[PDB]
This record gives sequence, structure tokens and C-alpha cells, in this order.
Amino acid sequence: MTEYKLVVVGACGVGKSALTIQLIQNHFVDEYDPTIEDSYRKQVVIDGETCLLDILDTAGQEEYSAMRDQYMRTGEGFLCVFAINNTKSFEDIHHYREQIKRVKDSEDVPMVLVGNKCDLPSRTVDTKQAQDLARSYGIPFIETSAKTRQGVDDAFYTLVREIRKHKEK
Ligand SMILES: Nc1nc2c(ncn2[C@@H]2O[C@H](COP(=O)(O)OP(=O)(O)O)[C@@H](O)[C@H]2O)c(=O)[nH]1
Ligand SMILES: [Mg+2]
Repeated sequence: MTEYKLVVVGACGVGKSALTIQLIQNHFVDEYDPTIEDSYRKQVVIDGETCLLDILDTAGQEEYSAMRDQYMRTGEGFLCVFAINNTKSFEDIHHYREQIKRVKDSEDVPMVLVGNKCDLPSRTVDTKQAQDLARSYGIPFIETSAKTRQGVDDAFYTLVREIRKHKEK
């Protein structure tokens, strides 16, 4: 069956693990070690296609930089996550965008921008600012809450749709 290799990236504490576990196991985890990097696999149906998602929940630095380059080269699409109450995590998106393009040596890499924690009242990044960034990249932007599940399926399924558009060229 068709397999999609997805990679979830972003600053520590933005909800990469909480998003991934909500997608896979349909519950919200309040505490999950920030240093754990692991992969998950789930069979889903997206637009009538039965497919397997192979999702890498990243944790930042690797023992050797070759491990980072390896997962960036093999990953087919990237979910770039910031938290709407953490401006530094939004600014870090620039770094992930650049680094992924640099390792893949491609200007066209399937990506979706995710503003997570949208259930919280505290917000430092308004929606307009994130829409402006996504527009400059030419990629979709989705606001999510790993806690309420709002937007979670849309974020991952949209990324699959971006991969499919990239492959048909
Ligand atoms: N309120 C709220 N908290 C969240 C959300 N996503 C993650 N968290 C919390 O934010 C903290 C960091 O989340 P985590 O998934 O470990 O972030 P990671 O370092 O990016 O993997 C944890 O305490 C989670 O419970 C969300 O959508 N809403
Ligand atoms: Mg984590």
C-alpha cells in the first residue's frame, strides 16, 4: 500500500509529540519527555486511498548530524509546527524552512505550517502574521489544538495532499 514518510519539526515545547499522539492514538498527552524522538505508523484512508503514514516525531539535536540529514533526505513531507503563544517558536520556522531545503537541495519540498495550542487564550502570534509567512512560502497554514483535536486530521491530511501534488509533476 502507498506509504507517506512524514516528519514533524519545530522548536521544543510546541506540541509535536502531542499532535502526533493525538493522530495515532486519539488521546491528549499532558506530559511526554521532550527528549524522546520516535516514529509511529498508522493506516488511514485519505480521499479514498488506503495508505500508511510513517511519522517521525523529532526532538531536535541528534547524536550525529548525519542522522538529521538522513531523516530530512528520506522524509517526503514536513509539518512545521510553532505554538501560537511562543513568538520565538514562530521565528524559528525560518530556520527549519532553510535547513530542510538545504539538506534536500531542492526549492520545492512539501510542507505545511501549523500553529498549535489554539485552545489557549494566551496568543502572541496572530493569525494574520502566520498567514503572511505561509503565503511567502507558498504552503498551507492550519491552526490546531492537540488538546481538543481541532485541525489535527486536516494538518496531516493536507500534508499528504501536498506530497501527492509534488509527485504528479
Ligand atoms: N493547551 C494545549 N497544550 C498543549 C497542546 N499541545 C501540546 N501541549 C502541551 O505543551 C507541552 C509540550 O508539548 P509536547 O508535545 O511535549 O511538545 P514537543 O516538545 O514539541 O514534542 C505539554 O505540556 C503538552 O501537554 C495544545 O494544543 N494545547
Ligand atoms: Mg516531543
